[PDB]
Amino acid sequence: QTRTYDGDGYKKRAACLCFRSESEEEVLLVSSSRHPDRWIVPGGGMEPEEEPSVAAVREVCEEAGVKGTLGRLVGIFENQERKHRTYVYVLIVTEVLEDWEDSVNIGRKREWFKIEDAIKVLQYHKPVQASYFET
Ligand SMILES: O=C(N[C@@H]1[C@@H](OP(=O)(O)O)[C@H](OP(=O)(O)O)[C@H](OP(=O)(O)O)[C@H](OP(=O)(O)O)[C@H]1OP(=O)(O)O)C(F)(F)P(=O)(O)O
Repeated sequence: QTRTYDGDGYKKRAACLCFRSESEEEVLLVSSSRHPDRWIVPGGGMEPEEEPSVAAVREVCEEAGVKGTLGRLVGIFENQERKHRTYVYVLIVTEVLEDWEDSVNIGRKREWFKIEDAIKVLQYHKPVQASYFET
């Protein structure tokens, strides 16, 4: 996959907060490839000329094996340490697929979390991802 960058050299990413329902009480996290006992928000790099909302949906299909109704842009989040900029969308999950690309290819796991518990497991390694939930 070709990595893309903003004019200031930050890597362009898109991600979804993948909720079980329109009540947005439970969210899907996925395991880190580099560190499988860590949870992250599914998302990843935008391809050349790829709209952020398209990249967001593609990446959560690839990583989390879900599909659903794309909701609002929550915001654009910089990670100054890692020099990336992430567009973060709400996705209401309508389809949970059992044998998805990163499960098959790299053994990636997924799990539902209550919002408060998602914030807790992201805080240590992924504080910017915890902040996606601050509304
Ligand atoms: O390696 C790092 N983060 C990498 C992602 O790993 P995690 O964010 O899951 O820890 C990795 O995601 P996976 O391949 O593990 O799913 C992918 O992030 P992305 O593909 O979601 O963007 C990759 O980016 P690439 O190297 O561009 O693939 C990221 O590295 P940085 O983009 O340098 O943070 C890190 F920042 F150095 P760490 O301190 O988290 O180890």
